[PDB]
Amino acid sequence: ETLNGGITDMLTELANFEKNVSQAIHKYNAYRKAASVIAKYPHKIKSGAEAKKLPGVGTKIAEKIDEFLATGKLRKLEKIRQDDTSSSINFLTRVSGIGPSAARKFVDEGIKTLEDLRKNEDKLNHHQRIGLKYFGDFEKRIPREEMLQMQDIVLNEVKKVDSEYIATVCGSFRRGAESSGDMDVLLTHPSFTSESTKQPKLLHQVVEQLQKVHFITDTLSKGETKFMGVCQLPSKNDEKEYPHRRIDIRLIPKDQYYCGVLYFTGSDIFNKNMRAHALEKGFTINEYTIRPLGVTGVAGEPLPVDSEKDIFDYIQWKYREPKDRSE
DNA sequence: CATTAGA
DNA sequence: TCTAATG
Ligand SMILES: [K+]
Ligand SMILES: [K+]
Repeated sequence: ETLNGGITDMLTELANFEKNVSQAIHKYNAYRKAASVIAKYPHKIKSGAEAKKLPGVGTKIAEKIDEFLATGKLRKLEKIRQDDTSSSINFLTRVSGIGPSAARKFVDEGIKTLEDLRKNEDKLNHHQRIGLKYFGDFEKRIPREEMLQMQDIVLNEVKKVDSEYIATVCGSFRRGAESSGDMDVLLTHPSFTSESTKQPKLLHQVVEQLQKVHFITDTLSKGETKFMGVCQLPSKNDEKEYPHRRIDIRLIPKDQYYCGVLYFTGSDIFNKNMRAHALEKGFTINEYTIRPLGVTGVAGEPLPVDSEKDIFDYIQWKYREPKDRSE
């Protein structure tokens, strides 16, 4: 957590680069498990040699741990950090719609900058266009205060189109967070569960709603079960407009709500841990359901859930308010 | 780890 | 159809 930090961050630094600037899936993967093992290790790595005794720890990496250890740096690390191309890549990637494939592709064409990107909007797709459009606004955080104004308007048309709708704004928001990155609305309907063969419109109706009202301003992708867009709070009585915010809405069989709800509400660790526990408590938790375990090894048969509670009850735990779902 | 675009 | 990008 801190004793082996240098090495770990250096390494990830190492790996992240291979994956991205290079196509080195493997080396990248390599650096990963190592950085992973070196982290669990309970002692201070004093030499590569020492490290090397590990799993995943090759001669390659160990050599690296020595240099870092010996001198407070690393060249390869120092070289990469300097490398314009590589830098170039890392940058373009912040543009929503741009993954590493495009990054490189773009680079080679010689598009390395924001401006570069502009001059050639042509070369970009709608997703990337929009990402280009709101590059600033998108990198900007969501102050809860806003989160609240946003959630409000949201539950509102939801309710308007149909009363029977159940929406929830999951994530760090749901969990308290002074600010979030984007809004994650989970959606469902009684009229849609596991079997009841869809109702695409179900998703559709609402999108159109929020649109109709100018809440939703763009569409990144719209599918029959998962919308991904851009939104904005009605710029007041002037002098102050709101930044363009990313939003995601997703359909869900009423029968799989709370788990999913449970789930996306995290936190990452609360989840895992809650999940670890269901195992002992003779269960299995996963994004959609909760099944009891059968001694033979495994088992099936999804237990019925009407709320965050049943799943809690089930594993005979303490209902944790989202606020404290922290870990 | 599954849904969407796009080509 | 595949492959990329999101989450
Ligand atoms: K080894
Ligand atoms: K990106």
